[PDB]
Amino acid sequence: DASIATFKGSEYFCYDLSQNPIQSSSDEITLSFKTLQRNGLMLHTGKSADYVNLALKNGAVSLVINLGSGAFEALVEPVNGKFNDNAWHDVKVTRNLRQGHAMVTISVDGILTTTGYTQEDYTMLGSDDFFYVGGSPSTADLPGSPVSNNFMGCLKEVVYKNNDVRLELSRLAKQGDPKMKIHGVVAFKCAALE
Amino acid sequence: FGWGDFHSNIKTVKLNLLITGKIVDHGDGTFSVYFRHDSTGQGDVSVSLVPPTKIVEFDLAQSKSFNCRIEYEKVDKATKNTLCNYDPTCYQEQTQSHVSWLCSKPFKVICIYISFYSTDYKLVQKVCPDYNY
Repeated sequence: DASIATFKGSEYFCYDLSQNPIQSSSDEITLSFKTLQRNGLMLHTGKSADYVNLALKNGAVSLVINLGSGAFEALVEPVNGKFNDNAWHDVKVTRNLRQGHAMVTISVDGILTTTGYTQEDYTMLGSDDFFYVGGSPSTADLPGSPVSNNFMGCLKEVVYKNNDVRLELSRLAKQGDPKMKIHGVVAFKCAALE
Repeated sequence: FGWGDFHSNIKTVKLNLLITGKIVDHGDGTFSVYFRHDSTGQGDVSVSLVPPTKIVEFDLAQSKSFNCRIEYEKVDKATKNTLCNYDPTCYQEQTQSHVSWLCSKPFKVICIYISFYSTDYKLVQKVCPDYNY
């Protein structure tokens, strides 16, 4: 079944990427979230040039990413509403450096934005730094992170994939892996946030 | 400049926005940035050049340090107004814009800022293609 976890503000997953560093020309991140809180970090990967930061900021989905030689930031929100309405919301972020040509896509529920541009020079996506889900250490300097709150809510089917591997982070947390470490204790379901 | 042929699409069932951007180096210490965008549906869109310090935020609002300025802008908007038949006003807007920015070359770290306010979703995004330069 679905891999879910409830974060209460003092918990987060930490997947170690040092031994098996990820490197690819494209990657993709998907997850579903449910929350009542206006601010909180949902995931961050990359303590280096490249990184992806996905958070709730004042009830809006905030995305901050490095894209090769460039940077990209988006803020997404329903009209006459917020995403912290205690309902599931689906997020997908794709990054591509195939030709050089840079391309970023983000969808939240019924809005999709695809942005790109020709870029001659070209690097790699990924990092050897940890993968944080639902929060991060208080003393961690996470680039491109506009929020400092840990997440309070439910995260479902958090997945990272590139051209080489597909990491099912929520499932790995629920089941266990030598590279997956959990700060604190979380129930692997979606508890009544209300 | 480290980039060219910018393109962006922002899509909901209520509004579709298509943007292209092109850079022309005039070889005289100045360069132009041209944007064209077309939108069909309901809502407001905008594309502009901004400095990297521009805060990404929602905003109901529509020089000396920043050395890019608009020199020409042309906007054509066509509105079809009909009675909603889920409840007899529904409208469809078709917008086509062209904007010419002129930038002075002693500085080049420039960002593209896009805002999208429809009837179901809103979105702001800042793209800095050569930020790491």
